[PDB]
Amino acid sequence: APNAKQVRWCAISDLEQKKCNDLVGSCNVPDITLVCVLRSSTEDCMTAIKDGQADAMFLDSGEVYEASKDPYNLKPIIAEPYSSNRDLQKCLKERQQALAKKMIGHYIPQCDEKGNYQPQQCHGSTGHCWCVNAMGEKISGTNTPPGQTRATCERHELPKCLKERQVALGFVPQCDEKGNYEPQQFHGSTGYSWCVNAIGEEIAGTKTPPGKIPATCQKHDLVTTCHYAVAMVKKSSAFQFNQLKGKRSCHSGVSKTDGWKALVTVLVEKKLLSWDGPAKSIQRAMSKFFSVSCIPGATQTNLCKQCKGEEGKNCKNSHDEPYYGNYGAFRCLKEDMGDVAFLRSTALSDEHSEVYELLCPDNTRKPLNKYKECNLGTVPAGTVVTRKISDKTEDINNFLMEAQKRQCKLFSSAHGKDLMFDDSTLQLALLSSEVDAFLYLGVKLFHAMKALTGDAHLPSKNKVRWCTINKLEKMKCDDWSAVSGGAIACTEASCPKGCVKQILKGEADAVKLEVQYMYEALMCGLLPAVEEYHNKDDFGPCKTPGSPYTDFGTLRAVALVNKDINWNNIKGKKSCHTGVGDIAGWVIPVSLIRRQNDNSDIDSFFGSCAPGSDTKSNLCKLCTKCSLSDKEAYYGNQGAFRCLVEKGDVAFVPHTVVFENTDGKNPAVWAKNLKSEDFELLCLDGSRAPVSNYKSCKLSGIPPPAIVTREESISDVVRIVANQQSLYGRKGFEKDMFQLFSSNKGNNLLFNDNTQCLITFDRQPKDIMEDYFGKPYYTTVYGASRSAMSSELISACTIKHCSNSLEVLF
Repeated sequence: APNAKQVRWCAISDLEQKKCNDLVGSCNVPDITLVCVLRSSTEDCMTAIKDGQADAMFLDSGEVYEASKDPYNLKPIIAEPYSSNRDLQKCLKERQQALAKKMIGHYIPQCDEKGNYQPQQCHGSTGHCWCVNAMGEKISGTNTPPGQTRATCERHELPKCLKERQVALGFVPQCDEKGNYEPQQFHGSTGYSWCVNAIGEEIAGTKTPPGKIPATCQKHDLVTTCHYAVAMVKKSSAFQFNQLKGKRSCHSGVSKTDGWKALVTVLVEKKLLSWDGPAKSIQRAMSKFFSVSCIPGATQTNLCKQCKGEEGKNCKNSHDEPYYGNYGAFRCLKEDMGDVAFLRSTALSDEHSEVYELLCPDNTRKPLNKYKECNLGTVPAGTVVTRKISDKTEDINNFLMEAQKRQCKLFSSAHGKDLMFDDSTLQLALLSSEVDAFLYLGVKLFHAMKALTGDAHLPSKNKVRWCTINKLEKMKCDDWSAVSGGAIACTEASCPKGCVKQILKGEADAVKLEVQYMYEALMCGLLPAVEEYHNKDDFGPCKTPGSPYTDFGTLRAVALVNKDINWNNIKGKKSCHTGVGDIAGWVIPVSLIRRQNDNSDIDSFFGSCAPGSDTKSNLCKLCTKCSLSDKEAYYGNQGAFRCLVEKGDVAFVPHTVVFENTDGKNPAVWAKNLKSEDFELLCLDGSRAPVSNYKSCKLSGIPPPAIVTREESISDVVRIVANQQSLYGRKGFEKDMFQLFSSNKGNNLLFNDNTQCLITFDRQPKDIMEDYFGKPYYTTVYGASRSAMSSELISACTIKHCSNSLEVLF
């Protein structure tokens, strides 16, 4: 026992502890010992993990929000991945995953030299073969046994969007770099803009003429194998959905979506459940809605009267209650202890079609196989949770991954169904450490959960909650709030993206974002209310807002070089950059190069000092060394210009850099004998220009910093910002009380200190991505696509659209 680790799994029932103790014996994972801690309910297992008495458990997706709060403070870490229409390199990953399993004779996907699925797939140990599309999905009916004539497989790899950009050039849709439909479509000849499904089908009520502001189009992902909450009834009964009041019911549990929450949402929407807002209880109204029921975990007696558990176990969130869970709820319906069962579609099977049918919110009934048309909503997968502090996440993940490779019986047991995990689970994958309850559920589901538990917040129309990113920003905001007359409040986040999440969560209202964060924020539906105006010379727009402007103060990214050089002979040259993350030094030039060649600039291109790269890549030679820090003398605008003068003659820098050190402003030894005439810049033609021609001899201009907010909060934010700006800041009536654009607490806190003022963003009848970024920046950096970058935040702002398979795209 040197590096011997313990993973304590919390079991809520005797049946779960039996299955868990089976895995302690039958499952040998090297260096990780499994321990089974027994509690009496779901809630007590959550408390045990919060107390450090257990490490992990599986929770229904409807329990994730409440688990993230006191008195539990748990966080999802491991969950079943879904098959998406945006999975890349799927055959290669599935082949690697299948080869990692410690078993002989299992199906291992076969890929070609490019990593595509081979159109024919075979299970080697059995001799069966079948056909397959680009996503590895079996073409229906093509499975043949050994010794039978095989189905001839075609390549089924052309996506739907690209096969309709050809039946046009022989309305032309806009497609991904991977052939997926873009969420926003623009008709090139009629000027219309509308929003499209994940299959490219038009969303109702989104078309706009050229003179109108386009609709707000959310990203979509086509996903397969969705489970649903359904109302299951016997065919011998006669009541419809709007006659549930007074009936006997049975639910999987009070905290699950398949047994609660989904039903409560539908009852409220259909106006069948009479109940005032939360804090005025949902259980009280439900206890008056149903006559007598079994709802495990319920605190009203009549909602527990139909439960069958023995004393001490009756109505518990535990398999010790025989009617708990999806199969327990069906059992209660079967034994006629209730008139209707609320459970997940996974509990349905064709053997129940003789006696059972589905109660639809349509006030109609349908067979079980119509559950995709007769349901109370989708139910996302459950997840393994642990403490937010994530002290044991590594050990928990290592055990489950190793247990899955070694074919341990994780997702089945002779003792019962849905023990420890959902039996329907096929695999468990580790989630990003960034993932919390908000990211896992997504923005829409999170707010539905937030509203159901009574934590919903309706912000003031007259107060703006400003999000800060550090203690210095919090102090300046506090100074701002103290003089704002109740118009400004302050919240705290760790970083700009944390502020973006708070705004989406309804915990904050506004934050200033640099350009690097605007792509994710605009993806999630946020909009810029006001922008930083930086024209130090012209002040007209700042004293009468709404008056036109000539230059917004935008920085312009230039290539600066006394020698011969043009944009076309840049390859194999001594070029430096301010940093790998900086926008002018790295983002825009690399985007130009990687579009005029095929994506190899990690110095298989150039010669080049670009800090923040591999220790001795070809980069860090012209640059202890090559650090994203002041300790590298070639970092920043001042840096990488010391390169331009000393080590090589080409620099990727903003237009301001030369004026900062030309004509003698930066002593040292080198930096005050150069002239503004000694350095000139390279245009995109290949010509040269004087360094003040940066407004024409430019690679690109970078958009200004924007204060973002929700769409519904826009009008109130600009009006409060405008009112507050007239009072405080540059040339304000009471600016001796407070300053917006400077502070004794620090520099560049809430806004950049060199900001002249804040100008209200005026939305043009164009795509919001091009409206803020500008088409030169949008096309060069993101390819004018909504799929150029992916993150956990963008995924949480993506609508999951279900489908029986992905074959609709081929």
